[PDB]
Amino acid sequence: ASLKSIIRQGKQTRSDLKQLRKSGKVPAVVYGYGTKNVSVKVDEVEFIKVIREVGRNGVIELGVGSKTIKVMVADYQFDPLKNQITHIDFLAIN
Amino acid sequence: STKNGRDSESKRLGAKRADGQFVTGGSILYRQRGTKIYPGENVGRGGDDTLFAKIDGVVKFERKGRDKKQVSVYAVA
Amino acid sequence: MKQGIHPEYHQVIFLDTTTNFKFLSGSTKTSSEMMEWEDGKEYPVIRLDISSDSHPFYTRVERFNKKFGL
Amino acid sequence: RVNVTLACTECGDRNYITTKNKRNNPERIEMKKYCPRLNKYTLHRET
Amino acid sequence: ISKIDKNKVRLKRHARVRTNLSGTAEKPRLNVYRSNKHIYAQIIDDNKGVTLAQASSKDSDIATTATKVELATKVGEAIAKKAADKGIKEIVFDRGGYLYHGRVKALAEAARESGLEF
Amino acid sequence: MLLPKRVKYRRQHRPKTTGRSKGGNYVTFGEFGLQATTTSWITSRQIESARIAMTRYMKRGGKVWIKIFPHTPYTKKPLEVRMGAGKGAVEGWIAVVKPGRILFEVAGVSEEVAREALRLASHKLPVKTKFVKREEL
Amino acid sequence: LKEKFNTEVTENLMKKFNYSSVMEVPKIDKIVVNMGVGDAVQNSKVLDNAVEELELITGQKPLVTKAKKSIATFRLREGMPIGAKVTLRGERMYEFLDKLISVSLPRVRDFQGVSKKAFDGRGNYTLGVKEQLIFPEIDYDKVSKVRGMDIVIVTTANTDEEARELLANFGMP
RNA sequence: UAUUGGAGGUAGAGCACUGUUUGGAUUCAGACAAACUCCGAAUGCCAAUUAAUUU
RNA sequence: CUGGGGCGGUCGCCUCCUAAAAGGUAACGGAGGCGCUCAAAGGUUCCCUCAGAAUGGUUGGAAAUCAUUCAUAGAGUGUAAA
RNA sequence: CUGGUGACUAUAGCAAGGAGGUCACACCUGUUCCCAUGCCGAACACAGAAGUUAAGCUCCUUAGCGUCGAUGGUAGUCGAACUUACGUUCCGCUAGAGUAGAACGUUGCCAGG
Repeated sequence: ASLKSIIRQGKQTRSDLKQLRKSGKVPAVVYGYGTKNVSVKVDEVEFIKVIREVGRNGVIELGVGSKTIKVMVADYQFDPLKNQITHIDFLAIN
Repeated sequence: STKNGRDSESKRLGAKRADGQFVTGGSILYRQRGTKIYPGENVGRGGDDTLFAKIDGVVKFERKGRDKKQVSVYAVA
Repeated sequence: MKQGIHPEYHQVIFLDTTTNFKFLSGSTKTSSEMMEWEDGKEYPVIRLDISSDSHPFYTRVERFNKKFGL
Repeated sequence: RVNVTLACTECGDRNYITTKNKRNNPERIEMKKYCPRLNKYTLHRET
Repeated sequence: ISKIDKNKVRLKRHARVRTNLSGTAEKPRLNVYRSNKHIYAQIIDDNKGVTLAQASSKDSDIATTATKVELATKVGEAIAKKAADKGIKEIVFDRGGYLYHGRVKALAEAARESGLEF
Repeated sequence: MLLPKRVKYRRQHRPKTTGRSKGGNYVTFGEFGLQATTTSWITSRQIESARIAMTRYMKRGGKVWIKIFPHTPYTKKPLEVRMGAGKGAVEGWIAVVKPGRILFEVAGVSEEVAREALRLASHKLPVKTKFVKREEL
Repeated sequence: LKEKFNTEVTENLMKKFNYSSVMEVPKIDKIVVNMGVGDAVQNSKVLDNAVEELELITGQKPLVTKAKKSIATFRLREGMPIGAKVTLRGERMYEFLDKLISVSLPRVRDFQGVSKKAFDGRGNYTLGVKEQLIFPEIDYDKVSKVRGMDIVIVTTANTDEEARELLANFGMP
């Protein structure tokens, strides 16, 4: 339950969302009650391990920016033909 | 040969005037079958569902209920 | 009730033997056999019956021995 | 199913043209319509 | 068995009549409403939706004991005069959702002789 | 041998083959499946070759799911004829598989028998395929 | 009689069901006399006679029902009047119950009456008939075809059991 | 061309309706459609300007 | 007229799809209708509201008519479709 | 506050649960009169005021069912540039579904309290 992320700026062009998925990065959003919406970019190889035996529905202390809000994977978005995660929703729990 | 060569020389239905445009007293605003659009203020319905203005003014398309709509004509000075 | 449509009726003569409950009516029309003044039970047909007295709900081996002696 | 002519009964003759089914109305039809020579509603018999 | 409400059955018989409702501020509509001992007139202009003159059967001036049809004729006479003071002379009468019979021919024949045109 | 028992129109246009599959992209009834990484028409006579082939190999282990149904008919003109005097008569029933779709399902056997039963299947098919397990995480 | 219906409320109904209001008590609302088919191919004189029965068992010209379904494979279609019905509501609807509960008792040839489980979950008997018990003024000399009526006594009850307690007065269940 | 308002059901997508379908116990999951639609673009189109540019 | 000509099929009118959310848009492309009917099946003023499913009931054609309840729209709209 | 009457894309609705009563609204009592039921004073109309808050009606909590609904990301596309591939790349516009969530109505005029 230890996954640190980065905040991505506003109005991401179509190419530069395709440039970071070429790396081990995946877009993601953070919503819920306790904090408003944030466009966040977490890493691929660190997300799978943190979710490896934390469970499909477990608590992840996601350090967004300088805070650390305990969240839960609301839904994922997958590419079955390439075997990749393309986007993740993080639901902030109170 | 076949059985399938037929069709009718069909009809130039649809909107004949535009929203916000000025129209005279007997202008045809919309040519339909049934009522996709319904008469509002100062417009009447013909015998084959034709919508026509009844006064000189400007055309307005607006919502009527859940999923209905009407036309109108106003009398801008 | 309209005028002329409905059939002709009257307080029927329900003075039968079963307590003579003549509080009914009907198109039954005949000679007024018994016309009492307590309750209208004069004309139509009814002076007795076994209806309200004994209702259907509220109303071999032996042969052998009998024939011989056993 | 035929064609019929409605002729005025006093103003004299033909004003209107109609149709009829001669199995359902075998007689001569009767209708009050506007005679424009009398300027007045009258009765019209089928010719 | 189930009972039918007599209000909803006439509130739907009325929306279908007020598709030619026109209180236009020069020829408003004269409303009516019956409860059981209660005739309620009213006059409204539909272009703006404001009441111009109201007279009911429970007012102190019309508090009497009558047949409710000899009393309804005193409810059309009341509002017919208050409409006279408002400079209104021609109205269009909507019967609510009720049959025009008994109570209402009295409320209309009483208002149609007091000068109101309709 | 598969086909719909009814149809309202048997002369239809032909399906569009560009794009990606919309439905049937994951395994949801068995443990293993056969994915398609190429576009083509599966013709309902080559779905029976591939069912019999992978069925015979397993020898009554689990069961299979045919996740594709041949729904669209296609026509053909009578051999040597000139061009254009109407449309030809129905000649077969096809489905349309785009890259992504799962074609078959197995369960109740091992991965070492599943990888081999679905390998005989894909040699009866005109698409390039691939083996997959149930997605998680 | 009818006034006994007023005493029947506090008789057992006011105490059995324990209703907190006099207005929450059962009551008989109406009764129907739906006769039957009278096959409209050769029965133009059947319903002309059967209509005389219900008109005789109750004083009201019953309305003749017209079949509204185009049932093929049968002599029926939209039109073709093939039924008769008569409604009784007021005090007359109380007479036609006492005249049945007091005349159809022994003239039924049935121990348990007509049925014990007739409550349709909505308070309606819908019993049978043999054309002899009812129509006591209709003797066995006038007509020949003996038919079975259908008296559906719709009541203001709210449960199957209440129709049993309410219909206890002059009933054999 | 910029702004603003409109009419119109296409691509996609969805099974709420008409048809077509796989597997379990009228439901719980999965699919299909030119002549299916609870939805629904990008563009084109008809007009307004008390806006720029050019003919 | 015509994937040469010919046979077969086609010629005037109406509805749908093809038709690429205005309108229009071809082929011997895919599907169906018309050449009438109604003296009320037109005008008007009042009132009314469905098919179907359970239930319980002499008929039962499982399926007539009768009653209660859930029915939003699955009925009806003379005649093809929209 | 209650009532009459309009305006609002159901955020307004279904559903279950619970309170309420002579200034009201209703059931309710009757058929002589106006009028009435293709049979029935059920409905409609009228004449009435014994009985009741049970029902309708109104009021109050509930998010089960419907309705409403972002952001982020995707499909699909206008234009451009590469290409002949069931295509790639760049830029703009951007769904549907699905989530977090909103929500058991706002509002005008009149008459009473």
